[PDB]
Amino acid sequence: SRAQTKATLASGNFMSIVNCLMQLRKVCNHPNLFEVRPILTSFVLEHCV
Amino acid sequence: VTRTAAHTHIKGLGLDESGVAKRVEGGFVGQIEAREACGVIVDLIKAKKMSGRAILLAGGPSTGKTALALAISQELGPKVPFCPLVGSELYSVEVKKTETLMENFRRAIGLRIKETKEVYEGEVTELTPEDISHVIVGLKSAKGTKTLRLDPTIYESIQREKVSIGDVIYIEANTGAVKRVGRSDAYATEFDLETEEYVPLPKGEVHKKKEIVQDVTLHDLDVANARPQGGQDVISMMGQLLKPKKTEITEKLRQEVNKVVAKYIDQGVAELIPGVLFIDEVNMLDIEIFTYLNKALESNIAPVVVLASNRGMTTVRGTEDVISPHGVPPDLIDRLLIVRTLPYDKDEIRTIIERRATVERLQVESSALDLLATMGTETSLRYALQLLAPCGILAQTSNRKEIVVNDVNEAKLLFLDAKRSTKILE
Amino acid sequence: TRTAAHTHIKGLGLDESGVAKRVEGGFVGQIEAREACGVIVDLIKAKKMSGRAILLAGGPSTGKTALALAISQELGPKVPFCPLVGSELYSVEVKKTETLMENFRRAIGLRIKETKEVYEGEVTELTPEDAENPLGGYGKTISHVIVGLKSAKGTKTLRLDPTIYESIQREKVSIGDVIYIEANTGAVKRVGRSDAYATEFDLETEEYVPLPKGEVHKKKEIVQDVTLHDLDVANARPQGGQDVISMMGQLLKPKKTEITEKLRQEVNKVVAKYIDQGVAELIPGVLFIDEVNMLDIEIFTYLNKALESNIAPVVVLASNRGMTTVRGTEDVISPHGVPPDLIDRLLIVRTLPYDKDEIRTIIERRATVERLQVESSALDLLATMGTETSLRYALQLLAPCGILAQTSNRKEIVVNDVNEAKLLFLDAKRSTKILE
Amino acid sequence: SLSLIAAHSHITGLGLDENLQPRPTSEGMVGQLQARRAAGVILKMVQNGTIAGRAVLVAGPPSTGKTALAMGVSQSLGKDVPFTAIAGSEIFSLELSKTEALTQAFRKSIGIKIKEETELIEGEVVEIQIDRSIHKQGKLTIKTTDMETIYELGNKMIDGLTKEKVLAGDVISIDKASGKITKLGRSVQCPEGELQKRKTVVHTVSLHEIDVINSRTQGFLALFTGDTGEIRSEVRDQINTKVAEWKEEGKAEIVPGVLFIDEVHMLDIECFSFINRALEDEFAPIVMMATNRGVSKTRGTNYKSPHGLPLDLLDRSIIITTKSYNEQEIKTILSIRAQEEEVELSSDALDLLTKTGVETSLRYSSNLISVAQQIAMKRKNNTVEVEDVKRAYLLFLDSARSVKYVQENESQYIDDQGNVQISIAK
Amino acid sequence: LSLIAAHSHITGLGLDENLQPRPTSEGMVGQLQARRAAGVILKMVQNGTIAGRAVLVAGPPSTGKTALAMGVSQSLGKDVPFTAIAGSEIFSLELSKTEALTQAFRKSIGIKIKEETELIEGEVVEIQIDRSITGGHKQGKLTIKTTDMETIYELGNKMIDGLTKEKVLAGDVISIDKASGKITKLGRSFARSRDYDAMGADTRFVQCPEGELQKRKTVVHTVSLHEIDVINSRTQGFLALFTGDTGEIRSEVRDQINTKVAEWKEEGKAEIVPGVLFIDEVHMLDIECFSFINRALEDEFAPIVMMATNRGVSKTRGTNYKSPHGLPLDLLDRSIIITTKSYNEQEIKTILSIRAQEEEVELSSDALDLLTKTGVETSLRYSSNLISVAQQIAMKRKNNTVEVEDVKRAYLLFLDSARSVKYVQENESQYIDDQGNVQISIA
Ligand SMILES: Nc1ncnc2c1ncn2[C@@H]1O[C@H](COP(=O)(O)OP(=O)(O)O)[C@@H](O)[C@H]1O
Ligand SMILES: Nc1ncnc2c1ncn2[C@@H]1O[C@H](COP(=O)(O)OP(=O)(O)O)[C@@H](O)[C@H]1O
Ligand SMILES: Nc1ncnc2c1ncn2[C@@H]1O[C@H](COP(=O)(O)OP(=O)(O)O)[C@@H](O)[C@H]1O
Ligand SMILES: Nc1ncnc2c1ncn2[C@@H]1O[C@H](COP(=O)(O)OP(=O)(O)O)[C@@H](O)[C@H]1O
Ligand SMILES: [Mg+2]
Ligand SMILES: [Mg+2]
Ligand SMILES: [Mg+2]
Ligand SMILES: [Mg+2]
Repeated sequence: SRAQTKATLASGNFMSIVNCLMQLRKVCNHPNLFEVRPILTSFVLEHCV
Repeated sequence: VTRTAAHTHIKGLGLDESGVAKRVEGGFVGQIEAREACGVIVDLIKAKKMSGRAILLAGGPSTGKTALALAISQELGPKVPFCPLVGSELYSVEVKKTETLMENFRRAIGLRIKETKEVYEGEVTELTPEDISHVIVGLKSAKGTKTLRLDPTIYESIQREKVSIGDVIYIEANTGAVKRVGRSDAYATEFDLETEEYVPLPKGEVHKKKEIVQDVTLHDLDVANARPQGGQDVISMMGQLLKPKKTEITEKLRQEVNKVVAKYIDQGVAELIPGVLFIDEVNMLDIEIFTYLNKALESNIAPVVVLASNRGMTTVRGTEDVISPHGVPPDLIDRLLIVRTLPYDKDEIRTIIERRATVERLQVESSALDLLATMGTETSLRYALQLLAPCGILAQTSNRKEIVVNDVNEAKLLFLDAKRSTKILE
Repeated sequence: TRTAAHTHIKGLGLDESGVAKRVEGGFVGQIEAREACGVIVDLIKAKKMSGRAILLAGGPSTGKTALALAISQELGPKVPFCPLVGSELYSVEVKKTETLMENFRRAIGLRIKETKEVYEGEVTELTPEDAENPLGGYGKTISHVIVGLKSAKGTKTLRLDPTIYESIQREKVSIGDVIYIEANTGAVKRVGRSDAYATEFDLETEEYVPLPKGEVHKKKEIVQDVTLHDLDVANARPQGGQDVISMMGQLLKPKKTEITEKLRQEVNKVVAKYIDQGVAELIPGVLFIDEVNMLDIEIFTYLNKALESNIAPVVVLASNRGMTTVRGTEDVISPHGVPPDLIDRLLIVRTLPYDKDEIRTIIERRATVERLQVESSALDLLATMGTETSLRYALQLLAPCGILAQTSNRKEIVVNDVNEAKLLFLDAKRSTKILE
Repeated sequence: SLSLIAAHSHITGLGLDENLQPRPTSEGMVGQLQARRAAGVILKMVQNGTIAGRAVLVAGPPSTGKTALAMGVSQSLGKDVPFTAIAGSEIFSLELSKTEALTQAFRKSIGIKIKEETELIEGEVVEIQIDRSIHKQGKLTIKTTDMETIYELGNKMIDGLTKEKVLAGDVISIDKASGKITKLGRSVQCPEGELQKRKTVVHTVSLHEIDVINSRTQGFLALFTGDTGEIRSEVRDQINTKVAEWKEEGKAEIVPGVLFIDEVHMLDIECFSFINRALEDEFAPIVMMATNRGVSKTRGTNYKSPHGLPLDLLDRSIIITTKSYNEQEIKTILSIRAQEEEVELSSDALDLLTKTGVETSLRYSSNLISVAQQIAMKRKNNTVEVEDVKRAYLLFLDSARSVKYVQENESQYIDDQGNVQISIAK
Repeated sequence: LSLIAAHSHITGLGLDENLQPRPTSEGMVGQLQARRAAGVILKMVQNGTIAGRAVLVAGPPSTGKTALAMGVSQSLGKDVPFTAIAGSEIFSLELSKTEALTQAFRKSIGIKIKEETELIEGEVVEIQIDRSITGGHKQGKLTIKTTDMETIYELGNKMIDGLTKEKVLAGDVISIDKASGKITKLGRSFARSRDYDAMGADTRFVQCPEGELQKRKTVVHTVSLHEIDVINSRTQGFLALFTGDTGEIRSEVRDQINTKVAEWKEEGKAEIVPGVLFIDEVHMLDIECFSFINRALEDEFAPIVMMATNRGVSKTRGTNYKSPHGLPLDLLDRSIIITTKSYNEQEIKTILSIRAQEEEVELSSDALDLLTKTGVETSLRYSSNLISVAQQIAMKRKNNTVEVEDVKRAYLLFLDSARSVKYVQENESQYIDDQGNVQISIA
């Protein structure tokens, strides 16, 4: 979805596409490579009312 | 593989860009005018401009009110909050009906915020107390090492978490939570037989910072500002086990929460996502609930509540002499827009049965499907709908895949309708 | 100042012989009712009888609440007076019987006096001493402490118990702090820092307080009025204790609970003992129950039983309806909505309606107390309006007339202002007609 | 206070002149000349404050602006003065007695202003020396627009600044009396004068708030949570006598306000009995009451009543009656509503909407405006044309047409006896 | 722990491979159409695909509908939740009726999570524990043997603490769990060297374990959805799992739990095993309950609900009009009704023989005929109750068989409904009437 990715694809810089492919493969192989699953926790309000 | 329910086949309204509805799209058959009205309402909701708008889906039983509601929920998407209800849910025992209604109102209004999470994660190397006194703890990560000074609450958490030196720990700065993720891998051979769980040394730097987006509702903020909800301190335990039941949130707390949300929007850190509140069996609501619902509709911050009703010229619950079009007093009726939903003819019933069979992965012979459709026309559509699963079970018992007429006749002879049971009683 | 409905009522307006003047104390008319109220006020001031009950019976807008508040004013601020309305008895935390018992006891005041000796001043010295022999005590073996206090009239060196020293340590008192020691209990309070040392540091968070006036050791006799219900609450929900359990209980809401008869019995015993010694005196007050018609049958029966107690205020009741079925009962038509057995225990004080002249005088007084000037012709128009629809309508219509007159920058209300006010605000009969 | 668009957002005032004569269309309010005049008289009475315990009833047909009038009164009264608008269905609670709730409602509308003079230093910041015992030696310097000078701290100030861990080059506010320290961002902003200023802060509270504050150990939480409980009457008596003493002293002023019960037809006879007495006492606010039903049986009673209220209360109240709007007033109110909702209607569309609102209801056309705007948006049109209004009429129904549809097909709906004809055949 | 109850004689539905009900098997008698419908519903439940169907069991009293439900539950077996509740349980004081119904529905959805655990299992050769006096350091090592291998392990602090708590002794056979850390003493290997106490309390020797000393085993965790809801509702909810008083759990928790369970199922982490909820005397339920039931069936995580009712046309509670089965037509249109017929004489006679077999009561042929005739005349339940009383009378007579005279005596001593009604009608003056009048004196 990321527009910059689309732009990169449009560029046709063979290196850039190779890198994109590498990132895709990384994402498929195990998500931790692309982004560690964030450890979910409550939202914190700055100060009570 | 998958489970099937009453509305598993309902995927959307199937309306084009211009707003006109095709005869068969999104799993719906007929009811074009109501679908067009619902699309207009969807546009009204998506505008995120008006508040407190209410409409009434008026029609007979088995006509497509809940189907329309769930289709609206699907079409809007998972981002927006759509809350279905029966009026029976409002009749709580812990708090008054007004409190439940107002809570459901603010629960249907969504808030999306951006928050930065500060994360520390390390294996432990020193434990020194600043002397209830601050503690000094050393931490290392694959990229390096760091020593931290933690507040006494964090010290109590670490003490009560049975952290040793050489343990790997996770500290979330926003909440002050300490979690023991396990024992470092470097000590795997320290013993032969112990209850330790060994985890590898965390990768990267000790301190990490990431920006997440989390979705909250106004009710979630109200609960957060009302009672303690988490924490690893005994103080938190006592604070949250005290006053356990729900309380009547005051108008002042709601006003302050609204002011805070306005400040967040003005700062740009938050965005508002108005949603929908659906109430079914609205006739169950007493006159008091309708009377207060009159007030909530005039409120400046309210979702687009939709009402479904299926009773005509029935008396209003609680009252004894108020004859109303749908059990709704005239005061609330003027606040509503009535969307009429019409019964189904034979062809649409047949098409619906065909699509239901296709969705539940059943194979029906044309003559058997015609018989099922004509018997649904004779008695009721839902009767034909619930008979499909017993028919499929019967077909399997005959080592046969496709449904034949014999299975339908046997199913009719085995299971009876309400009218047949009433005749049997007589 | 705000002008309530019964602000103009300043007193009962009676003579020394009991005769009531035609117009005194804000009252107009009601001669017999005022005389009966005077007799009742004398009975209350006598302070001898318990459980006597009277009923102020009359129609709406006759002066039942006016008479009740006049009685309260005449009795003075030294006599208890608990106003009430019938609907407040229906609690959701405890039975209505318990709430009636609680309110019923509130109107029995007790005046208890206690002499207290306090040491107060600014600390000049604090020299803790140990025992003359190490074998004398245990552990720290801390003996008396010597404290020097300064007041406007001089200084005094005190010798204190080690417990008082422990209290000093708890209160975190340093040299120069103004302190306050009660010899009655041994309680030490830290008032603050002396104003003499206000400018010792140019930025510091300290509550600087002046040097105490008078002597360092001043003995004062303290007199307070406490209700029996206050003692009951103190026993039921004591504020003592500094434990975590105590704090957790403190955070809890103070829900009313059914205080047992045993606690009242013990309170009565201790109060009798202290009154016997002469230290304290009992003051039976007055309990006012407005709109007695709204009470349930159970509340009426408990009122029947309450009047048989040894300690009981004079309950005064107001009812504005006749021959009305009692709430909570299907068939019992009763004289004033009060069960016949309770009526047999009551004394009915009949109040009579007013004529045009009384209405005219009342309107005059109400306009006077409202800081409004009214023309004689407009006042006659208002009196005719009140006798045509209701007096209370005119008495409330005085204010819009005054506002309209002010908007025209006129010192007094004119007949045209009264007509315009009539046009703006309708009455019950006119509203019913216009709705038909 | 950021919020979406409601049905009353346009009302910015009551539209009175100096002579209390209302103009035809000002501050959002159209027509209702006598009703607005009476509302203005009430407003001036409230502002004067010399009259207490007056009840005003708003009367006449439903949907005739009784709530709109009360809102106009609230807005014209402005801030710094209490105005409590509570529905009659909020009185009945399972945790608070009805009498206790009514008492709290009356007291919430009486405000008390108490002035507190605090000594606070506001300054831009310069370097701070804290030293160990030689109990503690420390110096701080503060810069303002025309001074830069050193303060020498004491024990507690040093402790507070260590707890706050104030940095340099930023902005800090310290109170001399309270000792609270408020952090501020870096110097956009700058100190504007003397280092130590003497400015009073005014606190607006109600009698109920004072009662709750003194009610418990930490009772101020109950002002938000709502679990106050039935407060002892002696506590209220103490609050009353102390407030009287303060007013005599001149250290606090009272701001009487307005209490609004929007749906008086839901309180029972006990509530009316208490209300009768609550008005008489001092510190009683002015109560605004609105009712739409002509003659009905009062809740808690078995007999009818001239307005749904007992005659004892009717004797104590002054009634303001509202005429139904005419076609011109309807037209201009619809014009204001369309302008508020950012909808560009055509002249013929405006006339059609006017006639539609006159025929059925003003609220119905008001809700149809947004539906028409969304319908036009599907056609990518800016101006709303006649065909959009006709389609909005056709797709969304009013009360009468829905009643006709139900009446002609009462067999397919559930009746009062619980009978329905589900079968499409026969 | 069980006793002979009213449905203790039925062990299933007793159906063939083609869902054809056997004339009598697994305890159930006759009722062939209803048992076939129950078998179809059974196959639907075991399939696990159809969600939220409602089925109503209708017909006269004593016509086995509750027996039909018990047979359905027995056919379901273990590992499939079955929650049998009555209409009287719903009307509570601490929970809203819809809250109580929600808790009931969520009790009917089961989640099974399978886990693999590594288990050590051994005979103890020797154990050593060196703990310092006035010091916290403790050192220990364990020797543990199997029939084919022996190994030594050096013990950590927590393992030492656990083994010390368990008081392991070398003549024990014990398993060690490396994850949980709990020590269970399986048995004894030999005697305690004949110390002068605990002389012969270890006679029950156990065989040495065989195989790999550290072996992997699987553990299955069966938990209902309602338990998960209570666990995640609040911090004190785990105590509420046993104490009750869960409160009115917030709906947002339920929505988040539904989403999380859906993700768990799609991920293969957890297996969802929906079951059957049975409601008795549903007519007791309020119209507010039936309104909630209409929507509740539509949910995708809903079980299959079966409802027993017999009152026929009657005034629905909360309304002033009679409804076809005591239920509103809103629920009646969406529910499939299975009916039950009165029993023939032979069905009753075989039911009586089955009950006597279950109660271990030997009835003579003539006694069996007399009991059957009595049951046909008045009621099946009356004869069922008479069986045990006749057995007790026979035991009092010191006879090993129940004869006709015992049944006659039981009939004479204990009455039926009709006989009591007749005796009341004849002697109305001796009982308190609805107008509160009765004659206590005899003169
Ligand atoms: N127009 C339709 N097309 C396809 N399926 C339908 C349609 N109307 C109803 N159904 C199916 O039959 C059921 C009954 O519809 P429902 O919305 O419950 O009727 P109502 O809410 O008016 O009682 C739905 O749950 C859905 O599964
Ligand atoms: N004797 C009197 N003299 C002067 N004013 C009176 C007298 N009696 C009543 N009033 C005035 O008229 C009002 C009517 O009396 P009140 O007690 O309010 O009637 P109700 O019987 O309805 O309680 C009083 O509030 C008071 O302001
Ligand atoms: N005089 C008026 N000028 C402008 N808008 C009005 C006027 N009177 C009523 N309205 C609007 O019409 C609608 C109905 O008024 P409302 O106060 O709710 O009626 P009621 O109180 O009689 O039920 C509201 O949207 C209100 O803002
Ligand atoms: N078809 C049957 N086969 C075996 N036992 C039956 C059958 N029908 C009823 N019973 C037994 O008879 C008794 C009464 O049946 P029950 O289920 O209580 O009827 P109902 O459900 O109408 O109250 C029970 O002990 C039941 O097990
Ligand atoms: Mg429906
Ligand atoms: Mg009165
Ligand atoms: Mg209104
Ligand atoms: Mg049964």
